[PDB]
Amino acid sequence: AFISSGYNPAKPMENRITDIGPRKFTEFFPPVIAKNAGNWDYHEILEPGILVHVAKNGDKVFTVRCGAARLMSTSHIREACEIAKKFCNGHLRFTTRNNIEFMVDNEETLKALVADLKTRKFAAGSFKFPIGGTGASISNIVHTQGWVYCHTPATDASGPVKAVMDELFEEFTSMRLPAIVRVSLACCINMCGAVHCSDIGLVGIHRKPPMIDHENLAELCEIPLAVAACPTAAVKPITAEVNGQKVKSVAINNDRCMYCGNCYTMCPALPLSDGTGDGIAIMVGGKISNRIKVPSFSKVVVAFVPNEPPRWPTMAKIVKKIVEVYAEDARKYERIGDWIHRIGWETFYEKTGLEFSHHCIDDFRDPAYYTWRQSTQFKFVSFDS
Amino acid sequence: AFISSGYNPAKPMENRITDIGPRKFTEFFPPVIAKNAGNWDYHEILEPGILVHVAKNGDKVFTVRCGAARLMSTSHIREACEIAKKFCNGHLRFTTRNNIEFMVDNEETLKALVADLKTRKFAAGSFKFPIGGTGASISNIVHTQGWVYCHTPATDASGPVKAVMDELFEEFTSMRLPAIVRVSLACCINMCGAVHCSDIGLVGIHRKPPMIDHENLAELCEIPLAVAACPTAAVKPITAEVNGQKVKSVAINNDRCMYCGNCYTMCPALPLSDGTGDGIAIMVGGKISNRIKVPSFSKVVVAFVPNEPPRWPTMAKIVKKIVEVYAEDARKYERIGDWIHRIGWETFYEKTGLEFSHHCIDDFRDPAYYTWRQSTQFKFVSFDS
Amino acid sequence: KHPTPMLDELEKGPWPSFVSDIKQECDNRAKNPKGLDYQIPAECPDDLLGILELSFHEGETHWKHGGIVGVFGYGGGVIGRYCDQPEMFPGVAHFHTVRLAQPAAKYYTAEYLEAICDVWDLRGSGLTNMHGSTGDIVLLGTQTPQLEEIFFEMTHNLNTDLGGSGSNLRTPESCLGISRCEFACYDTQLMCYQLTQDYQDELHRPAFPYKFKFKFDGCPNGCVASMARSDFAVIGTWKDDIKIDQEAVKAYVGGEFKPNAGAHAGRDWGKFDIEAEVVGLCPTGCMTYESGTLSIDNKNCTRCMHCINTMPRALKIGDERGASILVGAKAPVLDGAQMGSLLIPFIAAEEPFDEVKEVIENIWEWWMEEGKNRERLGETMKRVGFQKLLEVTGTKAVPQHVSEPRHNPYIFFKEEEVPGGWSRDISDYRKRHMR
Amino acid sequence: KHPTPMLDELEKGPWPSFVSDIKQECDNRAKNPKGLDYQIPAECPDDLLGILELSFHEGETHWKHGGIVGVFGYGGGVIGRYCDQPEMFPGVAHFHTVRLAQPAAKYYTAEYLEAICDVWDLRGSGLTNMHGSTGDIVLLGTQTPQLEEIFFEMTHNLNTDLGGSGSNLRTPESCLGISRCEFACYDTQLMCYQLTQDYQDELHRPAFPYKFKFKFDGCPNGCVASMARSDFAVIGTWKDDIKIDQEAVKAYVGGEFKPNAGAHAGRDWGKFDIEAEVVGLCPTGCMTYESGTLSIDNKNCTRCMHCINTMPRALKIGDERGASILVGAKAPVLDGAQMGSLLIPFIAAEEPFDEVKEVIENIWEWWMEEGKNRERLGETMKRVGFQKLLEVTGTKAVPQHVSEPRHNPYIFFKEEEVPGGWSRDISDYRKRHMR
Amino acid sequence: AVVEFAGSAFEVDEDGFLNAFDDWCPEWVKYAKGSEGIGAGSADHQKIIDFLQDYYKANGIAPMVRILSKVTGFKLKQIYELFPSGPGKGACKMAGLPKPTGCV
Amino acid sequence: AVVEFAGSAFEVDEDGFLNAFDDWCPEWVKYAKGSEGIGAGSADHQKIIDFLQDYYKANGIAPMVRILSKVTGFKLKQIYELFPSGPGKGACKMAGLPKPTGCV
Ligand code: SRM
Ligand code: SF4
Ligand code: SF4
Ligand code: SF4
Ligand code: SF4
Ligand code: SF4
Ligand code: SF4
Ligand SMILES: O=S([O-])[O-]
Ligand SMILES: O=S([O-])[O-]
Repeated sequence: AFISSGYNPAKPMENRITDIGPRKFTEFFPPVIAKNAGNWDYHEILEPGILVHVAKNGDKVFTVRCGAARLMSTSHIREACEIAKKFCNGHLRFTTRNNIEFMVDNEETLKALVADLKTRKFAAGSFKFPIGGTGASISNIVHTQGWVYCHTPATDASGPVKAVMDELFEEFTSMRLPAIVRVSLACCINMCGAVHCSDIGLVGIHRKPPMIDHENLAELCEIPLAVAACPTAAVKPITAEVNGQKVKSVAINNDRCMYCGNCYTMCPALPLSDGTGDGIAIMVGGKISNRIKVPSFSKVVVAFVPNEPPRWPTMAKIVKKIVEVYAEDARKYERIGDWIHRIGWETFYEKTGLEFSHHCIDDFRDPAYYTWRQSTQFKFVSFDS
Repeated sequence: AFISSGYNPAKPMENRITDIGPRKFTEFFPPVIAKNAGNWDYHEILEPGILVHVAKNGDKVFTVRCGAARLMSTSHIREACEIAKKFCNGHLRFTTRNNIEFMVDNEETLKALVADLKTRKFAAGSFKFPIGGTGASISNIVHTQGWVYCHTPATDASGPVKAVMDELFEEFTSMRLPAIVRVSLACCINMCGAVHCSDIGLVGIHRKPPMIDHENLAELCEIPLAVAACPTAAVKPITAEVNGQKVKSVAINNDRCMYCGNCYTMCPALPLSDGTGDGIAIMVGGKISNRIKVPSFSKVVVAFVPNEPPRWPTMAKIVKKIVEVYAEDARKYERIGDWIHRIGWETFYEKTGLEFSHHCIDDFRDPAYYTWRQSTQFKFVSFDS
Repeated sequence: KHPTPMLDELEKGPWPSFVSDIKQECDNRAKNPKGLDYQIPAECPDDLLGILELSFHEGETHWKHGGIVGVFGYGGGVIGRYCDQPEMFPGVAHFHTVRLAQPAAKYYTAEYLEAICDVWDLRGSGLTNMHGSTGDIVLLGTQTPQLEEIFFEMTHNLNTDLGGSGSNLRTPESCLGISRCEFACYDTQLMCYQLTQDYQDELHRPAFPYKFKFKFDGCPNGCVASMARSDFAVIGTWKDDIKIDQEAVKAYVGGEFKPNAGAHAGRDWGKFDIEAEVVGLCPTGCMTYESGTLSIDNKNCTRCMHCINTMPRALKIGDERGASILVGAKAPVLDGAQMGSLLIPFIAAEEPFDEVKEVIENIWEWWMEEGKNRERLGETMKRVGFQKLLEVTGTKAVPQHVSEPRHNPYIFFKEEEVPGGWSRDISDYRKRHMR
Repeated sequence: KHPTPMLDELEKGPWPSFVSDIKQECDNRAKNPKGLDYQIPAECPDDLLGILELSFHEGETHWKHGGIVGVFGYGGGVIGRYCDQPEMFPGVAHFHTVRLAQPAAKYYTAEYLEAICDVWDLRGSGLTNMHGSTGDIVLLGTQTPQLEEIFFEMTHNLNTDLGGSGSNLRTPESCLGISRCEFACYDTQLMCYQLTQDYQDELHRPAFPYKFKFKFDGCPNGCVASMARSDFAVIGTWKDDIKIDQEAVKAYVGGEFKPNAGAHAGRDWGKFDIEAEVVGLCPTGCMTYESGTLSIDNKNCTRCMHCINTMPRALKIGDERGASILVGAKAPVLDGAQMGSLLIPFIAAEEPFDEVKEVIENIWEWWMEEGKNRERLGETMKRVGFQKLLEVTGTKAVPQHVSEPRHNPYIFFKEEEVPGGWSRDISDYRKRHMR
Repeated sequence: AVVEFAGSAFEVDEDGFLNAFDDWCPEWVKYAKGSEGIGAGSADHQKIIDFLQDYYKANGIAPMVRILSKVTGFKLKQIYELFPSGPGKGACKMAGLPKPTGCV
Repeated sequence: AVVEFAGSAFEVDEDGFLNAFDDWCPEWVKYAKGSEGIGAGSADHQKIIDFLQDYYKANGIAPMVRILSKVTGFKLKQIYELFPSGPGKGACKMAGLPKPTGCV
């Protein structure tokens, strides 16, 4: 049957409520937070995934951080709520990296909560609420839609993310790194998320120019929009033929096209998706905090790795290698970007064993010149052999 | 009156000798140099303006470096030859900063040479061959033509240089700075010389768009060349009418013109110089050597100071102020750029007392973004009061 | 359909499997324990798995280009999507995403979340994204007829509105701020909440050249990454001195208090060394450690947070607090990635936040008129110049605005600041200089 | 003589006055004690002062735009110039400058310079520039008719050629190199001399899209500033270990030897502190000083020259020498200043330098065809891409080619690299994805 | 699909936009009213439709909201009062223009 | 200055270039003929002049050296053998084109 909410399609503007925004955060605060907000004295990381904050008046609030898949069901949300109601008086929150945090005001409840969380697993096997993500570790991965929902991807998001966190799980439940290692993935160059400011960034990219649907382009597309959408000016207006007649369309110079797909974003008659052509570019060295060194962009170190569902072994292996070498060679407090700035790029490649390609050398506009080396300072590596 | 060399203007190509290049350096080498070239052991700076090199076999060559105006008469060049004939068997050389060096093989001859040089002054009183320019000092000033010979200058070269060296004479005859301080000047933004890579750079700049001689431009200019000569695309081809006459010409969008004068270089019908409009922009922080820090460009810290012949007081005082603050606040081995990198820009302005203006903020193309501050890291200074 | 060999592989491993989670919801909808009368196919999630499995085999997405759906009165908030195989996967023929406005810093009660889940189970796929990267609660997948139904129940029963999408103001978000952090320089959540309400019109009805984002960080550590992922970033700081308790300093040196609150306990780095881990790493070298006493030359402190981060029980933020405004951050398309560029070094950060709002509104007044079509603020800044941004916000240029002054001499001047102006007569010039 | 109130002021002060010197030459030509029949006006320098004085008064140059003069056979070498008040200053109506080829590193003998002066006094103004910025001996001021007479004498009597000017390969120059420096990694003067002789035709006849320059430094100290002032910069270095004299090291620590060979002697910096002045300043921190022994991890040495510069008597350059090639340096116009970008990290630099010449000619073959009108190599690189430069020079890409990898994903692939090429049929695509 | 109304045929997509702008007819508007929450067509509605159609023909793209408001003299609030779904899904759809693209 | 040759009058600058391209005529070539080291004009000297003039009229500029050589087929060396002053001061001056500008 049609179960109505009360909305009247015949009189859509009748009883319409608008511009109310979200509920105020204050309505959902745990009592200990609401009371001591702004009066915190200090904090302490007790274990991987467990925090304690102490207010000026002595009150304490313990936080248990749990990893989550971001893409989740209502059933899973209801389970977090079940746990929240059982140990936290119905309270909980989500972090800026999509982990879940449960808070309690006393040690004994904390122990009970923690003991309970460790017993929750899926049939298949996987942990439902793995405790961790604090301190010098790898806490989840900021990611996108991929093949789950978007039309412009060059790769998947949930799949790769699951494969990478599985291989780095030991890094999530421990605090053994020189500093936090932020990982992020974006399924296309629009780069939603934080790929451009993370220690390791994964971005989906294409290697083939878009296909042109001349018969419908001028019907479905605002040509000036497709032309202006090209960073390298590879799109130009042209006359084409359809059924022998004259029609307005666009022409793409494959020599100026770097397959970003922005023209497709603006025009549905310029698809470029491709199973063998699409893959992932790997970046490293970015950060957003201002701790010691200023924030920085992540840099492309591996121009392309093929898509290999469901576990992307080649890509996963590259990420692991970088983390291992970095963790073994960097000094305390050094972010991947810090480390590389200290040892030098040639040394980075030498130590990681990653092959360097001219594809990593910037060639986009005048700023490109700055990425080149205007100094005699360089170290001899096997690359010079 | 006319005295022939042997050339025959009636047969210009007969007996013409071409492509012989310069004389070979070895033909002018002093004996001690020719003998130990490439066999040097070490060197040491004996006194300000005096050096000694010691070969691996023991031989020694002493060098006396003297300041020079660069722009000189044949009489001065002959007086330098007279000196070399007297103490150096006729040998002498010029440095890459246009100072003159005399070389001898023994300490007694050296002492005699130095005493003599110090006995040479012009009638007006200026030293003809002042000794110095070595170690952490302020050696000669790399400069250009100015009003002495060029058609595109916005300021003079010889005048300012003489005025500045007169102020910085102590620093040439002594070695009390944290590191070398190179000063260079360019008569216009073509920046011939080393302005863009000096500790202190001086460049003449205009502040007014070019005047356009519409009546004669066509005949005098290759239009397309003037159009392509503009970095901001201020110039476009137009069909103009002067005195009821149709003539090809160009139009300048004064809103896109930053008075670089490149269009004039390509077209005589677009003169721009202006007595009150022209002046000098002051730059600091550049260096070319790769010692410790990589080379760097000098940066504009004072967008404009007026031309004030014949001694440019305003400009000269600021230069001296920079050197004084630097000399006092910089650490050993710190070049002016090294110094500003350590203390920070707001601190530099705070110590020097120099006014900061929006004109110093880069606004030229995509690369300008990189000159802005993308970090929360800054110090509070009187600027924020 | 149901046969999903590739996806099944992703049910292995320790990390919570989205596949196992989606399969549980499929089983739940098939069982329908609560006798719900699902308003979209009960098998919606089942077909999601089937089409995802297909994409895994072909290595290619199966969602048609874009889609334009929504609710009356708003110009955004819902990202429509149609699968490109309707016949093979009717369950996701329509699979719209609804962006729901979330409470600041994402604090929730079970009662609230369950109420949301009740509405979505009945009118949606039962799948979600617990928080899209901008902050919104994401309801993943529904059919067009349910959009108005869901909006009605959300507003009327849950007092909850939609989030933002399109060329307007997107959903703002903040770090947890003063709610549970001792480094917080201002109430990030309250500022986020107030401005979100203040600019509801600009968020629901696209009136901008393009998208615009707000993000609020309590301090430079950037827990919500504002100066990377927002056009207008507010990052708290202080203007006075770092507070130092020598007694606490001694506890760190003695080993009683662990560096960085124990963030590095998983590896034996050795006993704390204040000299090598704090004094020696300070970017400005403005710290001193002598005769057992720690000092900081605050005038030369850039407040990068490192020392405080490392000895949080001994070093505290100052009392004279406010924030900095950095603008123009964006992802690459079109002209290149950009992080926030400092605009206002220090500004008041207390409700009703009039000072901050004034900068916001001055920027919009200018950008809404001068910005080219779908040009981000960051790109308008590059095109038109930082100088212009300063003028429209009434901000005086200061050294703090640059990481480096210009090294090109292409300096523009205002005619009015040049004696004589720009109108010159070539014939007069010709009197001093013969052709 | 013309009254010169302003220039007279520049006769005061300690620094050698260019005015007093010019005046002396005016005096000299006035007395003419040799009885020369001056080929241009004896009062040439007098009018030069007069017009310079005029310029000081009006603050504006008095030289007409450009000028086109020279000698048969060459397309450059002489910069024409005519004053714009010939009536007022006849003596400089014609005031052409002649660029004369100078010996490498400017070593001279009195006899040679004197012979040049003899020629100039007779056919010139008596005024010179002892070496323009590029290196040429500059003869400042003469008339058109004297150009061929001067050229005849220079080539037939003094065996000396003209320098370069225009859109070709300009006069090359080097640091003094091995002639009087223990840091020189190769014979800079010889390479300079040989290459100047080798490309005489490219230097005398414009065949390039624009000007092109060579400069050669003996080591990274850049005494001729090659990587800032030449399109093709050759900078010496080594690839083996730095030579360390432990006994000499003790001499520095003990105070016998002065740091940096006594370059900071005019000021008191305290006693030498090897850790603070050397080890701790090393860019890579690859140095070690333990138990009175100095050690260097050459593998991590970028050979920046600092330690060697500071302890010249204790630290020497390696024995396996060569040079680095950096290209593209240029002054700002049009697109902006550029410094040399590293192209060949290490290349052999021994007579007759074939390997170096190979790179040169490969770059020319490319740039001569691809460079736009009046576009410097550096600019062509920016426009066409560094990768292109690598291809035409047969240079393999290495991490050493960047200061930092790209941070944008706009990556170009060659069709041959991508399986399936770029020829696709949207028809087959629709087979899997319905519109 | 193809909308059949008042003896006219209109090829549309899943969102209701005309696949071909040229197929636009006054009937299209009368047909779309309901779905776009419009009871009666006013001269003000027409003024906007005409503007959108003119701009598109002239520039090949839909006009920016600021331009739509500038020329018509209708502020955004008014635009929504006339077209509840907004300038895009509402006015442009009814003006026969192609479906809007880009990140919403 | 004002030139008087073969009953013709040419306006010239200090360098010997015609102040106005339109004032070019064969008489001119015969005038500057010797001042450019050329005793007799050949079919080749003409082919170059013709090309330069056609180019200028078509592009508003003198052609790059590489283009002059590519079209005429004359190598740089040959150009100089024909015009000892080179393509600029020699050919362009004789072809009636305006004086070269830039560095040198
Ligand atoms: C859903 C979400 C990804 C996720 O799974 O987390 C997302 C999804 C899309 N983004 Fe975004 N962006 C999301 C966070 C971001 C962020 C990060 C942030 O806001 O914190 C960025 C970087 C910051 C920025 O604004 O630049 C981001 C930068 C972009 C861009 C590049 C804009 C630019 O100027 O460079 C595009 C492309 C465009 O707008 O044309 C884009 C385009 C898109 C579209 C609307 C593409 C389209 O036409 O359909 C994507 C819809 C996918 C889908 O099917 O639902 N999205 N996007 C994120 C939703 C947040 C929310 O709470 O609603
Ligand atoms: S894919 Fe990208 S680079 Fe190729 S044509 Fe489209 S917008 Fe231009
Ligand atoms: S002066 Fe420079 S910026 Fe102004 S029109 Fe001439 S070329 Fe362009
Ligand atoms: S941005 Fe600062 S104030 Fe906000 S949660 Fe992170 S550390 Fe605490
Ligand atoms: S906050 Fe950073 S800049 Fe200031 S003293 Fe601590 S470490 Fe040094
Ligand atoms: S560049 Fe090196 S080799 Fe040449 S003079 Fe300078 S220090 Fe000696
Ligand atoms: S030459 Fe520079 S990089 Fe190598 S050891 Fe000496 S100071 Fe360190
Ligand atoms: O492809 S959809 O937007 O019709
Ligand atoms: O101005 S000159 O070149 O005739």
